[PDB]
Amino acid sequence: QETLNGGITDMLTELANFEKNVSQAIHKYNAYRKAASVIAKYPHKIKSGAEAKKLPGVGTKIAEKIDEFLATGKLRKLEKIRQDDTSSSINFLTRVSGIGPSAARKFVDEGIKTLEDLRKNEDKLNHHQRIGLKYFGDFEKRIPREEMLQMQDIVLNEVKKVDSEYIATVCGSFRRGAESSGDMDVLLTHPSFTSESQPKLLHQVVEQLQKVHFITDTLSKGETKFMGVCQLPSKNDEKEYPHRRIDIRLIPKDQYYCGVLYFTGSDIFNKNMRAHALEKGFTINEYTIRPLGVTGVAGEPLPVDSEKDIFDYIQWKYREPKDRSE
DNA sequence: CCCACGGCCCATCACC
DNA sequence: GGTGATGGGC
DNA sequence: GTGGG
Ligand SMILES: Nc1ncnc2c1ncn2[C@H]1C[C@H](O)[C@@H](COP(=O)(O)NP(=O)(O)OP(=O)(O)O)O1
Ligand SMILES: [Mg+2]
Ligand code: NA
Ligand code: NA
Repeated sequence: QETLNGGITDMLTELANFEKNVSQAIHKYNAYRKAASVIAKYPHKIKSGAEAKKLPGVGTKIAEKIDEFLATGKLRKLEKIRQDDTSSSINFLTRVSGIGPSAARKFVDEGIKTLEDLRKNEDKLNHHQRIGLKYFGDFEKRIPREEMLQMQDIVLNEVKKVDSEYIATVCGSFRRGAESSGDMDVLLTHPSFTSESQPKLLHQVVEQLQKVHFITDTLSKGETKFMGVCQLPSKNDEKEYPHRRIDIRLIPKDQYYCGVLYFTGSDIFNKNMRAHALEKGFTINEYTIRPLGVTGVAGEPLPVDSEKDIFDYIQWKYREPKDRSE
């Protein structure tokens, strides 16, 4: 229930963002986010810092902040950083795709604090940053599953049309049956591309998707990883659909399913499955599953033809994508 | 007291 | 021109 | 900031 401890998880999430974007302290960012997660999943309305401290990832200092929040309805440090022009400006600008904590600080140092200021100083943005600025509003919109369905239809049709031997899967929140998504994650393979192996295989797919005006902009494109922008087509009368983020990854056929597993199931689910695989003497990464020897020495990758094979290896009961939140 | 904390591709920067 | 470091994303 | 060596 959101109404349960939302004040607290809103407080921690805001603190997480200031640590990441202003303080450049990624492990404090993660610490606040962990604390917010476990608190959000906690079945009761917290009454004290001490009650919260029992939970793993809640320490003395978050416990102290919860006491102040519950006693006053506020956190002084947060009220202050909220009113601070430089800090609130830095935090805001990192919302632009391609502006991280370092670019944000440099921009605010030379008086560039707003979107308007960025529009007026485009010569000082790289390519990625210009696209992020151009689509600022569209990038913070979520993608209803209906639209994701329409998007999958276009990606699977165009892929098959370039070469019928391509395998494409839409992974991420979408493949877990989420009713909305932040972006589209596409994994691509082809029988000609294995571990013991052309860079045109990715290029060709991106090109076809640009030819039918589904992909509108490129943030980054290599031999194996594409990041860009797409848009569903509209019906003249009907209003333009928002621009959406799409990632396409080319993966060797023999690492494909390790990829599908990784880029599909929740990060939490990936961490838990990884943790359990260690218990059973296997190291799993995004690429491969390897058996650990007696001394912890990683053996050669095991053959994987399906997701289920990975589950089998670590003697786990196969979990459909929809049941991979944790 | 001290260290770890998911890790890798791609763009661009610093430097040679 | 090139390599390696850094920032950024996810 | 939290956990744990
Ligand atoms: N450090 C990491 N970087 C990227 N992916 C990671 C990861 N750790 C775990 N993963 C896994 C878990 C992720 O599922 C997957 C990539 O998906 P996203 O697009 O990053 N997020 P999702 O699609 O779940 O949700 P939505 O976009 O709707 O917010 O990679
Ligand atoms: Mg996603
Ligand atoms: Na604790
Ligand atoms: Na950003």
